Amino acid sequence: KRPKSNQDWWPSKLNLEILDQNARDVGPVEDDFDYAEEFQKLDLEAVKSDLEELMTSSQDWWPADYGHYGPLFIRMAWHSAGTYRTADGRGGAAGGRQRFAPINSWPDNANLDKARRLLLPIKQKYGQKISWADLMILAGNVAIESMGFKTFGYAGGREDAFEEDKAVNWGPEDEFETQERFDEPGEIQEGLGASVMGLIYVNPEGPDGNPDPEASAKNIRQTFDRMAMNDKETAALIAGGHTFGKVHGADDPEENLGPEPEAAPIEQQGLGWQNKNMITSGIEGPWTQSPTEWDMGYINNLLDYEWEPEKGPGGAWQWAPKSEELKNSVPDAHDPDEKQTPMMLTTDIALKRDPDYREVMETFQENPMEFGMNFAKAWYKLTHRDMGPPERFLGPEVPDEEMIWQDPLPDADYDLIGDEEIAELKEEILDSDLSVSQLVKTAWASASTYRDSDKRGGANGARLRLEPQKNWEVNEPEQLETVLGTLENIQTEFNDSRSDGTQVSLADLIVLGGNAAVEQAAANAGYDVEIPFEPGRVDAGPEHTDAPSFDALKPKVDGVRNYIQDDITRPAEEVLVDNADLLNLTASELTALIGGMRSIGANYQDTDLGVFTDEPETLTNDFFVNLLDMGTEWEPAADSEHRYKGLDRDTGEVKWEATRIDLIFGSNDRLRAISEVYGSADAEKKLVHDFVDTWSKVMKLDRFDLE
Amino acid sequence: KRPKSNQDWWPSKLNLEILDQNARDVGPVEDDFDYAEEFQKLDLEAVKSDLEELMTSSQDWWPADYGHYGPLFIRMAWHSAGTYRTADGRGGAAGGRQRFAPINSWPDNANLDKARRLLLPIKQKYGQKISWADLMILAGNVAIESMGFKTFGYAGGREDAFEEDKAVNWGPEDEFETQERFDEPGEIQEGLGASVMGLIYVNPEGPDGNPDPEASAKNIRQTFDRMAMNDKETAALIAGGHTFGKVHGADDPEENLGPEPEAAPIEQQGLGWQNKNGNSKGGEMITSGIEGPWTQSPTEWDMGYINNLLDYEWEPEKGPGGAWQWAPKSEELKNSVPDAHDPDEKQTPMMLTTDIALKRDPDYREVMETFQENPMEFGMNFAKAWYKLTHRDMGPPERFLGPEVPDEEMIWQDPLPDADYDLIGDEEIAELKEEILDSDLSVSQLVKTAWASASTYRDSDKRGGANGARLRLEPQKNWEVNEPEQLETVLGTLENIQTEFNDSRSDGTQVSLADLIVLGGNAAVEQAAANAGYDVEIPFEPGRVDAGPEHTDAPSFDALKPKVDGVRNYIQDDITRPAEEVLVDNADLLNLTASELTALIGGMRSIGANYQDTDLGVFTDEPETLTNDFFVNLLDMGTEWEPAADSEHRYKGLDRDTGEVKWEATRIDLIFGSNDRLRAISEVYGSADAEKKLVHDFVDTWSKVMKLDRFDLE
Ligand code: HEM
Ligand code: HEM
Ligand SMILES: [Cl-]
Ligand SMILES: [Cl-]
Ligand SMILES: [Cl-]
Ligand SMILES: [Cl-]
Ligand SMILES: [Cl-]
Ligand SMILES: [Cl-]
Ligand SMILES: [Cl-]
Ligand SMILES: [Cl-]
Ligand SMILES: [Cl-]
Ligand SMILES: [Cl-]
Ligand SMILES: [Cl-]
Ligand SMILES: [Cl-]
Ligand SMILES: [Cl-]
Ligand SMILES: [Cl-]
Ligand SMILES: [Cl-]
Ligand SMILES: [Cl-]
Repeated sequence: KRPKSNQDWWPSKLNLEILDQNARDVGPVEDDFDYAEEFQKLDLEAVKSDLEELMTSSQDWWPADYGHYGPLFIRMAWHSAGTYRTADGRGGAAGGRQRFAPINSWPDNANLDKARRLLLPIKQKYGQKISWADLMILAGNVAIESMGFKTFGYAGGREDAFEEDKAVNWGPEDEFETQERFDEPGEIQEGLGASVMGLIYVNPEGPDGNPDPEASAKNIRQTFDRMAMNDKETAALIAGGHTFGKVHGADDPEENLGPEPEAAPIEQQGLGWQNKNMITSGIEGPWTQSPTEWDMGYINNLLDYEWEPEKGPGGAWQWAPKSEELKNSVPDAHDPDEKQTPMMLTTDIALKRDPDYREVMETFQENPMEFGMNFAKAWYKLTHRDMGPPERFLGPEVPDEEMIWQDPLPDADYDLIGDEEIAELKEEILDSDLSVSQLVKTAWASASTYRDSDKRGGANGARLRLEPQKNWEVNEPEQLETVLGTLENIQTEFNDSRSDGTQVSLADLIVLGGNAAVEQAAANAGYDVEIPFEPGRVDAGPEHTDAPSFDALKPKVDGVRNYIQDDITRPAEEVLVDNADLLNLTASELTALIGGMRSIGANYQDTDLGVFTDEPETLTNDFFVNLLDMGTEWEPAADSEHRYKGLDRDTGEVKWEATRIDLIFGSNDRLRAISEVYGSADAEKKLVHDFVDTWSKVMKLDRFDLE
Repeated sequence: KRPKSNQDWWPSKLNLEILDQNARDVGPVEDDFDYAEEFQKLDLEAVKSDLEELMTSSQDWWPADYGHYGPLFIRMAWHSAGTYRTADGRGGAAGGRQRFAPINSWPDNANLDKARRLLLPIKQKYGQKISWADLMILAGNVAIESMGFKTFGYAGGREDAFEEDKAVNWGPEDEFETQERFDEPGEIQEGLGASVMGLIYVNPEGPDGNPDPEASAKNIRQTFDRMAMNDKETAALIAGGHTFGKVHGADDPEENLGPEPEAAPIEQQGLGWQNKNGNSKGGEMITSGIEGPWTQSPTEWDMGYINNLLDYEWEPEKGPGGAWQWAPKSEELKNSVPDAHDPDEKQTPMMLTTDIALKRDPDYREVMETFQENPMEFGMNFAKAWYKLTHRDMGPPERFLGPEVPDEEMIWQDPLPDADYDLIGDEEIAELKEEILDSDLSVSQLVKTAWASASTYRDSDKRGGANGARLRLEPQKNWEVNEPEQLETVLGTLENIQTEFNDSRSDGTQVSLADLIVLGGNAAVEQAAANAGYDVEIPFEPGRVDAGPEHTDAPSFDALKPKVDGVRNYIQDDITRPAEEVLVDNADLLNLTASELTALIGGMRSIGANYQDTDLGVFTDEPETLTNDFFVNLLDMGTEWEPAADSEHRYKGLDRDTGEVKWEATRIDLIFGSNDRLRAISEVYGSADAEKKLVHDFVDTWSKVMKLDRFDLE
């Protein structure tokens, strides 16, 4: 049958598999392959030309509605990007993961297996020059353009994944199309981007399957907010999207559709939902009179007529006009000698019955140009929000205008410091009254916000000094101000002492200071190490920063600083591993980082938690040696939720204090094996260098400008 | 809280994670680190000295029975190697995986967490010079040696793993210490080495917990047989092992022992089974739930076990741990053993149902009788069996390192003869390939034969491979999958070439059939690539030798016979699992990643090397021409697939429009267009710019498989 996994035997076993994913890139792509360079070779217009032809090239295994695949591709592209959550930046269209389980078999992605299959020929034709990820979004753009609407822009650069992202927790439910995440609409469990397991954002029929538009609006507003969209963007996206195509529900899905892709027979070759006798959502009908043309049909139909809920031919909730003025005003999608009546979903009526969405819809209807621009910009934002800063956007269709949601960075209008200035500045920093701990902590506070999921955060920009980061509890505002003030004076003095047009950013000084401190700690232990350093980081201002959007990067747990927000729901070590994944760390790198860090001591509020050493600020393997010493016995700290005491097994002496973050490295079976290596007699030099390599890696995660 | 795995949503989803494990090595060890070289720097004698010293250096957190940890360490080493299965060669001590879940938390490994912990100081002291895997076995040897019994030998070389082997299926049970693998004793589901989930071999109390000695012997015999041991070896091992130590069951473990390691509190730091009364209490120690020593002198090698077992009558009873155990019917042995911890107390010997089984079983009894009559014979058999037990998963002699490796090579090591001649050079290699290609052998024949030779290798216990050319010997020469008659013809032609090459040499150069089989396969592949317009040169290294029947334990190779073969699209009409699942299972033994397996099969189908020369999966109108036709045609939506009528494994590729039968295939071929991840790989190779990449990736995988057993070149 199949081996039983350890997680099956022990549900609470640390989920290290998410870090293992950072230890290797599955798939056949060569390590030295550069997608950006390959995409640069692509003739984008040629791909777009082929996509446009495909729009009206119906394939017999999935006949195009109205003879135009446009709407289907738009839904496909929207769903690809629609799984994004601002909480951890996971989900999204960047890896084209809609192609892998579980996403490929989610109920909401029914028949998109066919949409993706239609693009196979074009994918094969251009090969590595265009990823599935880039292609699916481009397909959506061409669909929109071919139907009479100009897009705001397009960027390539999304590298294809070859498996699912194991780190994404899609929710607590054990069944698709069920919800155990909200009791009241608009009160969805934190950290989730949808209101139902297996859906993109919300239930099209209404919350809990009840056709209550006002209530639906509350889940619509919250889920979209959790996907970085406000009221105008949300209304424009829904109305813009539903200006095209139709919903499919000729009959009930539960009884007429075969198994989803992952559960379908091998002969179906990746396809699923085989019709036993089109049925997709189970809801049936077009929103507008001309489903393949951009116009004001959706907004006018919604606002100018009265709608009432009913059960459609698929047994699902949908709305019909009270009058018969729109009766059979739409041509059937396939039967040339037949017609249909427009329909509205509960989620569409929501935009009309919610007072705030209604104001936006009224404004859009009165001025089509405003409706258009809002949709154009929101579609661009939707499909590029997980791609990171402007440097990563590739191709001839990238707009000249950089949007605030890209977390743009100013240009460094000055010459960068050379090897001589660098060494100079490093001594100047170590010459200041700043301690090794202050420098390391500050460099970490700056770089640690980066998350590889949507490429946001990092030391470039020195946003640590701006709102909201400068005031985050974890960053110890008052302590932080002291360090930045000192580094700022060093920057000022240096920039003034220059005459050759050279300047240094505060962003670089923070990282350089961190490097200098680590090299010092290593020196204190008898090791001579040179940490790679590359200048070029710039100082972003508040004008390059959407402050509220950065709250999403605020940590509840920080291993390096041994900070644990006394409010977390999951065990601290689980959040630690979750966070480590965003920094692209393997279990070994995480171990080396935390262990090495504890010998230096850079804890929040300067606690001694996990600092198992008699010589702080001295990079050694003391953390592991003392952690593994059986002469010490550990016990939970009295009246504490995360702290432990390390007592001498014999004399009873309280030798150390620690958190679960520290102790997991001596408890988890795999982490302990790594700890034993670093805690060995002739392994300190290795630990020092592995710590240095990981430190350097994190400091450079957001350096897309150097790629 | 944690993400739900795809396996949870779809229990039947292909387990590609076992191949992903081959795509990288977790842990902090550098890729260029060579353990063999590091182990050579080790002062083995120095380590053994510290081990012997540790034996009698009792730690208070886990007091040593009778003041000697020896017996505990023997059990530890025995259990480490005891998980081995001949079926797939998985399990065993080579990776020291007893340290990782699920094995580290099996009920049968209770308190071995304490045993391994005692070795930590020594492990840290020598660092990379000695692996946990080598150390645990060495600890067992030193324990035995320190207690009056010299060992047959010892070899280092076991590289530590940093995680469990995800490919090992330990059984159907969903609960430890429960069995759903056998109705009648001795009829255990094939493929499993134990009779109960979470146990090394069998239930110490007897089958299904019933104290039935005769029934127990049936499972003991079958489980040990599946671990490569016969009657004599089995009785020698059990009798030899139980000559030392005691069983612990001061009270019921079910209510007096804390959670196993994986479920234990973080402050336990890797340990588990916390005793309610305290692990410090030697007299309250609980492990199996069974209590008492086997002999009067638990820390001394002697005939105590065999004598107590045979010379007295034993009867069933419930011990203080609430488990079945046997006591002397008389009182001649009453309080004949000193208490393991109380200086002023005595204890009475006990026997397990499994021990009594050796006396009740007619055949086991005969062996035990002979052992009792010949103490020297008992020692001889136990010494060799202990050596075999602890080294059976290390592969051929070339891999055994250290000064304690016996000069004598054992048959179970699958020994190889030395090549008494100079190996062929660049010129000869070139001449031989042309000669082979000049013969009347086709590309398909050459490729098929080279695969039949190399594909038997399995990285689990490192048995098999093309070195030795055992393909030409029993039992492989007659394996159905190898098409005996067809094979004979190819080998005859290759042997004729070997003959003319060897006879034409004026120097001391000769070539082995083993090398010619691989050389011919390489030549055929290069030829197929050339037919496609690609000039490739496959890496080749001579040196393989031709092993004889004297170097081969024929019956033992039966375990390497495949039920499925992807390269040859062979599917035995008996398999229980879907063919693609066996395919992946087998790919893992060859250390392949999902991408390598895909390139291999896809590329292979353009060559066409199928069993019985069928056209299954051969999606190309130009066989023996290495291209990406397989992927291009498999992915073409113009083709629709369906199960073949009245067929157990065949499927038909029909023209969606005309209905014409374009191709025929098996699940081995179609899984690459069905599974979400494999399909992503197929799409890459099936693209207009990837044929060259496919060719080179195919070549790299072919070359990799051909060289898997070349330990002689390491
Ligand atoms: C409150 C959020 C929304 C809900 C609940 C929702 C839901 C639905 C449902 C149930 C269907 C029909 C699937 C089927 O039976 O074929 C559909 C289709 C469609 N959606 Fe939406 N949607 C939302 C937002 C969006 C957005 C943001 C866009 C893109 C800018 C878009 C685009 C489309 C298009 C073009 C179709 C037509 C597909 C076709 O003709 O095959 N939708 N939607
Ligand atoms: C049919 C197979 C066997 C069964 C069912 C079995 C069973 C058991 C049980 C239940 C225990 C006690 C665990 C405990 O409470 O502490 C134990 C221990 C022991 N076993 Fe066996 N065993 C088998 C074979 C073997 C072999 C093959 C060896 C090694 C050559 C070995 C050697 C030992 C030693 C040295 C001890 C004593 C550990 C100590 O003092 O702490 N056993 N066994
Ligand atoms: Cl299992
Ligand atoms: Cl792979
Ligand atoms: Cl590549
Ligand atoms: Cl994802
Ligand atoms: Cl909802
Ligand atoms: Cl619901
Ligand atoms: Cl209305
Ligand atoms: Cl940032
Ligand atoms: Cl600010
Ligand atoms: Cl702001
Ligand atoms: Cl963290
Ligand atoms: Cl790792
Ligand atoms: Cl999940
Ligand atoms: Cl190393
Ligand atoms: Cl294993
Ligand atoms: Cl196979």
